Amino acid sequence: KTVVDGIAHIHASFNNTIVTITDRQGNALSWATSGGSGFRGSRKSTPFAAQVAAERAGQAALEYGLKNLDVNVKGPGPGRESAVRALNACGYKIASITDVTPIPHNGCRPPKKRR
Amino acid sequence: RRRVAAKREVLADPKYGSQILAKFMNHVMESGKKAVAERIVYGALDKVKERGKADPLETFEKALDAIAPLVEVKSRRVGGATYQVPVEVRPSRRNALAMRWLVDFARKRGEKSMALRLAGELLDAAEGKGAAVKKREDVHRMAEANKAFSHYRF
Amino acid sequence: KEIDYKDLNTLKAYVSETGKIVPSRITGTKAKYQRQLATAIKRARYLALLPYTDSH
Amino acid sequence: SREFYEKPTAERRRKAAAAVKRHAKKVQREQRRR
RNA sequence: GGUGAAAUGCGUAGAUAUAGGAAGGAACACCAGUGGCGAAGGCGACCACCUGGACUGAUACUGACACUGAGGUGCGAAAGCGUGGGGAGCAAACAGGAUUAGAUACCCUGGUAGUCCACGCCGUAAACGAUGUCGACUAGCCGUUGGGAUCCUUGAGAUCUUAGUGGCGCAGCUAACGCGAUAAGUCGACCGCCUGGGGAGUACGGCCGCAAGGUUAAAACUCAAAUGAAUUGACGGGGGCCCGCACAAGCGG
Repeated sequence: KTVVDGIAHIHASFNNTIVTITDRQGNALSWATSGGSGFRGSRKSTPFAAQVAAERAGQAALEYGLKNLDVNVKGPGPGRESAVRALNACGYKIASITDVTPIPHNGCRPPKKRR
Repeated sequence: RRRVAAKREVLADPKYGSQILAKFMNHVMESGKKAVAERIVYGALDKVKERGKADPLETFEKALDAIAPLVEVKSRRVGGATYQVPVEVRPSRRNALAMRWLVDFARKRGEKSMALRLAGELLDAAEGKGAAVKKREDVHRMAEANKAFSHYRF
Repeated sequence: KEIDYKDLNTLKAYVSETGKIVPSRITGTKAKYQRQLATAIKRARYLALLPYTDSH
Repeated sequence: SREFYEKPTAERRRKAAAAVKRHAKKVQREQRRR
């Protein structure tokens, strides 16, 4: 295949950072997580490892084209803004970031407060 | 905690007329006497170039071309784990380990003559295939996890 | 005068870019008209004259 | 965020200092502005 | 690569997951406000219907019809309790997984009661403003909510007037803290209550409840004290400033 433009997600939890490249037909191309690059345990829920994890999304997406991308960010953790600068550096001239963080309007009740 | 420290090295000699090897008589006069140290202090200068072709300083000037790390490792903590800060420092800081580390690591070789022992790796500062140019690039390697340790929480 | 869910040129002035209603500490509005604003918003919002969230 | 449930006793504890930092803002600065 | 640190659900069953659809409960972001309404408990999406009280403006009417209230009788967070739906999420119990001398817990992964709806019960809370209800009076200033009226008037507004809701503060009161037209001032009408600390809101009785239990409510015995508020200090795994080779540069068991 060769698709020239796609929409590219970042799941940016407090624990991990998952980056999935899709097309505008939403079908996943290349996923790279912040623990899938050999991390496994405590340390790097940090913008360091998303800088490592977002580039592996890049150079595996550089198989089917994908010049321009659209970035959907989803989650509160660090590695939120250091995965979109780790993404143009792989040779992407991304149009605009977009925030999709799910917010309930009142929703379910959350878990108990940690002590 | 203002720093009232004032640095000013004297760089002039009646024998060599160098820069960072003129006032060095401090570690070559090994707590004893200058009479015995005078043939060991400036006896090695004309012993490093007496085995090769170029002048003593020729391979003495190229010590800070392969023995000076490009980062720093001073620790600091904020509310989690201690994170050091590595970045391009001033020449002085970077070029301090590019002589003394090459110089002090000569006791684990020790061939004939004390002055040859001091001059043992002074001619190595060009190709950098010795031990002083083995820890130079090593410093750079231990900064992947410390790469983003400077602004945020540092 | 009495602001209304039909008057979208008035209601769009207190709707933020993400769709949210802007408070009374940002726009200078009286407390009677604010709580009358956030009803005409919620009627036009319901009636699909205004989005709830930014997205579409 | 909305990470944990905030029991509505501790959620009904509001106004950190907003009748000081926005009400006595034009009071404690009146040592110079007279 | 959660964190004061790792352990459970996954790949001849596809793994957090798509730009997708459907179902189902439950809570209604923003507005949101020392904001509002209600006797209190309480009540947050939107629209309709049924309904309560307040506020407000003039005018007309009744003519003390009022105030309080032992009994009594209603309404009362939560959790519990029957009886039947419901069941996302969360989660006493409980299973493991950690952490620690142990951990019976705090942390993790689950998770039935319960939370939700209907009818019935319970009748309790730091049910608090720790402040009974009603009425009259007593310096000011600064906000705010619902009205009203005056102001050259554009209101961008201003002033007085009411009913609320707040922040200071004179007099006064208070052991002090503090309260101060929302009194803890000045007085009045009525009610409830208290009499050293434990024992104890406990036994026994009565009443109520299906139960859990509630309510009314003591004595023996015991001790010389408990208690309030402020003061000085010492202390804190409280906070903020500051210092010293205290923290790491070229020392050495």
